[PDB]
Amino acid sequence: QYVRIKNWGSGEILHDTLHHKATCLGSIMNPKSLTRGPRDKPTPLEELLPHAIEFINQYYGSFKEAKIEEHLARLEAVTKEIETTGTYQLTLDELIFATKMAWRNAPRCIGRIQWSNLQVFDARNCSTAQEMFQHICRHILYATNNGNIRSAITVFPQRSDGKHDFRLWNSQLIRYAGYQMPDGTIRGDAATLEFTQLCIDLGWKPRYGRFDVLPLVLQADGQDPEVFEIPPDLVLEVTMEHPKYEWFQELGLKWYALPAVANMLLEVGGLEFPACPFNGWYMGTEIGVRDFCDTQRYNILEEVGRRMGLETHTLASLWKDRAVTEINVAVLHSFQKQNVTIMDHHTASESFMKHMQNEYRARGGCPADWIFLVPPVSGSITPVFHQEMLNYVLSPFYYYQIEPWKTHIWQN
Amino acid sequence: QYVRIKNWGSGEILHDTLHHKATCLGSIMNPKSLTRGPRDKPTPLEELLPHAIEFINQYYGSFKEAKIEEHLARLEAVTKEIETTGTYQLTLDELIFATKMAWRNAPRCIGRIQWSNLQVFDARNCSTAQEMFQHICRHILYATNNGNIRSAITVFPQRSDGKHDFRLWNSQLIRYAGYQMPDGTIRGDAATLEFTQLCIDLGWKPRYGRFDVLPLVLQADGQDPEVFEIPPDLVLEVTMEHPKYEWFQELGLKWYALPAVANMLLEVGGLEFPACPFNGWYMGTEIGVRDFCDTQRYNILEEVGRRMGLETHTLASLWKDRAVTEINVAVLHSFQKQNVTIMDHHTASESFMKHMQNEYRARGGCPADWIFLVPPVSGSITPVFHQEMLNYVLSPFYYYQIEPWKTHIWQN
Ligand code: HEM
Ligand code: HEM
Ligand SMILES: CCCCCCCCO[C@@H]1O[C@H](CO)[C@@H](O)[C@H](O)[C@H]1O
Ligand SMILES: CCCCCCCCO[C@@H]1O[C@H](CO)[C@@H](O)[C@H](O)[C@H]1O
Ligand SMILES: C[C@H](O)[C@H](O)[C@H]1CNc2nc(N)[nH]c(=O)c2N1
Ligand SMILES: C[C@H](O)[C@H](O)[C@H]1CNc2nc(N)[nH]c(=O)c2N1
Repeated sequence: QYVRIKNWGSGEILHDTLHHKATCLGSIMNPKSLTRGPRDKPTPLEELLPHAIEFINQYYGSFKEAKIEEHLARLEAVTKEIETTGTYQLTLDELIFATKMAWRNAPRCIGRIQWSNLQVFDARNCSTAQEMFQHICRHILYATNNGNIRSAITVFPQRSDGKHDFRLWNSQLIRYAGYQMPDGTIRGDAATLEFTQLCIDLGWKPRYGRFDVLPLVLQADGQDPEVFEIPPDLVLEVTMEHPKYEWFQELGLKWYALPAVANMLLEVGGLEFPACPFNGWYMGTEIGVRDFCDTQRYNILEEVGRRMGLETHTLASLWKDRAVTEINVAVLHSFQKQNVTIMDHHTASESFMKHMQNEYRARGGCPADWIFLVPPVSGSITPVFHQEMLNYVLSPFYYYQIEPWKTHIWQN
Repeated sequence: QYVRIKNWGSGEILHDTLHHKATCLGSIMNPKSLTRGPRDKPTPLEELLPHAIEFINQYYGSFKEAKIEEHLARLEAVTKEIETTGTYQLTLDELIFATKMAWRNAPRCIGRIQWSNLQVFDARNCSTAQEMFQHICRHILYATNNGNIRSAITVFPQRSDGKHDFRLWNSQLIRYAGYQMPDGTIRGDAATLEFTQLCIDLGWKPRYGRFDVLPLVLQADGQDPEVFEIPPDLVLEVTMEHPKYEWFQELGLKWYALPAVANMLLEVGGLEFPACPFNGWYMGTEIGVRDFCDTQRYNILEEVGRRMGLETHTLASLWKDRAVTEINVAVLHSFQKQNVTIMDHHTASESFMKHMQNEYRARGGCPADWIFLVPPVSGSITPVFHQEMLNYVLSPFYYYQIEPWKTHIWQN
C-alpha cells in the first residue's frame, strides 16, 4: 500500500505513496541508477511514445482546472509528431513545468522549497559553440543579479540521434583552476588539475593564480569542444573576512558567488537534454566546509588553527571543530556584508523539513537522499538528520552523465 | 567479480569481494533486514544443519595452521548432536570466535578496530532472573574497571523452541529514567518515559530525579520479567565540567561511563542468542551531541548558548555550532579528568579508516553503514565521510529484535 516514514525528532509519521511512480549501494557518489549515458541511435519509438503520453498526462493533470479538449488535442498532436518525425517538441510551458518538476524530484537537493521559483532560458534553437557561450553569459548575468541571486536554467537542444549532443565539459559554470607548480606544490583548486590541464591543452592561457576562473569548454552539435574565457565583469566574488579575527583577510581568500551545475542531463517524457546548466544560491557550508576544509581542495584548516592559537597537535582538543566553525562564520559574514545571497545550513535544513512536509501532503512523497541532504558539519544539530527518507528516481529527473572526454570521438 | 570502492579523500580504490558471503531503504533505523524476530517452534533441521556446517568451517579455517582431524571430528560430532537433540552446543572457543566475528561484522560500529580484544562471559548455564542479575552485575563491574573501561559480552542460553527466551527488556544496561511531572514538565531522559512507566508498573520505586539509573528488567526462560535495581556502587558516573567556563558545572550535569547495548540478538551457525549484552567505551559525541543536544533528550543547547552570551535568536550566527562544540569539550575534559576511558570522534574516525583498510587486505571487505559511521557533528571534517562503503549482512551477526513487551504473553 505505502511505506512508513518516521521523524525521530517529533515522532511524526508520514505515508509514502509516491515511490510507486519510480522507474546495498548507498554511499556511492555516482551510481549507474543516477547516470544517463550516451547513444548513437535515436530513442526507439515503442519506448518514446509511452513516456511522452505519461508526461503530457502529468502536465495536464497539474492544472487547477482541467482543460480536457487541449489535453486530448496535445496527446494526439504529440503522437502525430512522433509518427512523422520520430521525436517531438515540448511547448515552452511544458519545458518550464519539466524543469521545475525535475528540480522537485532531485533527491540530493536541499533547496527544493524554492522549486516553483525558477527562470527558464529556452536555448533549444542554438547551433554553435559561440551561441552557447552567449546564452551562458546571459544566464550568468541574469542569475548573479548584482548579488541578489536568482535561480535559473538554460535549456539547450535535445539529444536527437545521440551523435549531435550539446555538452558543457565543465562541472560548474564558475570554478577555479588548479596548477601543479614547478616546485612540486599545488596552486588553486587541487580538484581541478586534470581539467585545468585540458583547458591548457586546448589553447587556454594559464595565469598560475590561486583563484583563476576556468574557461567554458563548450561542445555543440556533436562538434569538438571550443574554449571560451568567462568575461571577468560577469564573475562576482566575495572577499573572505572574519567579524572578529582581523588576521582572517590576511589569508587572502575569496570565492565566487554563483553555484551553477553545468554537466547534468534533463530527462522528460522520453526526451533527453544533455546540456542544461542551472543554479540556485550557495549554502554556506559548501564553501566554508567543502571548498576550504577538504584536504583535497584548499585545505586551510590547520593554518586557521594556529592563527587561533589552538593546539593543532592534539585531535581530542576538538580544534578542528573550533576552526571549521570560525571559517563558516567568516563565509556567512562576508557574503552578508557584500550583499550576496546565502543561506546557513541550519536555516536550510529547517526550510527543507517544511518542504518535505508540504510534499507529502501534496503528493504523498518526496524523494530524498539522506546522505546528501545532511550537511557536512553539525548533522544531528539539524532536524534533517532525524528524518527517515526514501530515495527513488521519478521523472522528470536530472541525471549525471559519463564524462564527455571519456566518450567523445575527436575530429581534428 | 567484485564491487569497486573509492575513497574521495585519498583517491584510493578498494575491491570488495566479501559481499558475496552476504545473506531504496537507507535512512531506516530499524529495517526488517536487520531484525531477527521470535518463534514458537525450533529451527528446522534442514536449515540449521547447513548453517552449522558453514560456521564450523569458518571457525576451523581461521587457524594459522589448520587442524584437519579436529575439523572433521567436529563437523561429524555437531551433525550427530543435531540429529540426536535437534540443536547443538558451541565450544567456549567457538563462542568467543563468534562474538568477535559478529562484532567484526557490525556495519554500524565505529570501534571495530578493537574487535579482537573482547572478554566473553559464558552464562549459557543460567536458569533464573536472579542469576541473570548476578551475571549482569559481574559484567558491569568487570567492564567498568574503575574507569579503565574494558569491552565485554555476557552470553545467556540460546533460543531453544522460542518459548523459553532469555531477554533483557532494557535497551542498555545503564540508562537514566524519564518522568512526566505533575506540572507538565519532563524530568530526566525524555526518551525513556514509557519504559520508566513500565518499571513503575512492575513495582520499581520512582525517585523523580534528573539522573536516576533505571532498573534491570530481566526475563528468563520465557518467564514473566522480574525487576532488579542496579547497585549504586556499580554505576560509575562522570560529573560534567568545562575547562574554562566555571558556570558549566552549575548546569549540574553528569553521565554514566558505561555504554552497553542490552537488547540485541547474536546469530551464529544457525543458533540464536536472544540475550547477550555487550559494551565498549564511549565516543564523546554520543553524550555531548546525542544525549545533551537532542531536543527529544536532555535538550541543553539553548541554555549553554545564553550562558556563553551567544545570539541564540539568530540561526545564521552559528551559535548552535559554537555551543555543541563547548559541550563536547566539557564531556571529553570531564572524562579525561576523572580518568574514565573515552575517545573523541576525530580519533575514532581515523581508527576506523585504519580498520577498514586492514579488513580489505585480510578478507576483501568490511560491511559498513555510512549513515551510522559518520559522527553526528563535523562529518566532512572526518575521513569517514569521504569513504564509499558497502552495507551487507554477514554471519555471525548481531540483529535487532522486536520489543519484548510487544510479543510477550503474560502469565500472571
Ligand atoms: C535556490 C537555492 C538552492 C540551494 C540553496 C540548493 C542547494 C543545494 C546543495 C547544498 C546541493 C548539494 C551540492 C553538492 O554538495 O554537490 C544541491 C544539489 C542539487 N541541486 Fe540544489 N539548491 C538550490 C537550487 C537548485 C536549483 C535551482 C536546481 C535545479 C533546477 C537544483 C538542483 C540540484 C541538483 C540536481 C542537485 C544534485 C547535484 C549533484 O548531485 O551533484 N537546486 N543543491
Ligand atoms: C571498544 C569501543 C567501542 C566503541 C568506541 C564503539 C562505538 C560505537 C558507536 C559510536 C556506535 C553507535 C551507537 C549509536 O549511535 O546507537 C556503536 C554501535 C554498535 N556497536 Fe560498537 N563500539 C565499541 C565496541 C563494541 C563492542 C565491544 C561490540 C560488540 C561485541 C560493538 C557492537 C556494536 C553494535 C552491534 C552496534 C550497533 C548498535 C545499534 O545498531 O544500535 N561495539 N558502537
Ligand atoms: C492511450 C492514452 C490514453 C490517455 C487518457 C488521458 C485521459 C485524460 O486524463 C485526465 O486528464 C485530466 C486533466 O485534463 C486529469 O485531471 C485527470 O486526472 C486525468 O485522468
Ligand atoms: C558436507 C560438508 C563438507 C565439509 C568439507 C570441509 C573440508 C575442510 O575445509 C577446509 O578446512 C581447512 C582448515 O581445517 C581450511 O584451511 C580450508 O580452507 C577448508 O577448505
Ligand atoms: C562517499 C560519499 O558518498 C561522499 O563523500 C558524499 C557524502 N555526502 C555528500 N553530501 C553532499 N551534499 N555533497 C557531497 O558531495 C557528498 N559527498
Ligand atoms: C533517521 C536516521 O536513520 C537516524 O536519525 C540515524 C542517523 N544516524 C545515526 N548514526 C548513529 N551513529 N546513531 C544513530 O542513532 C543514528 N540515527
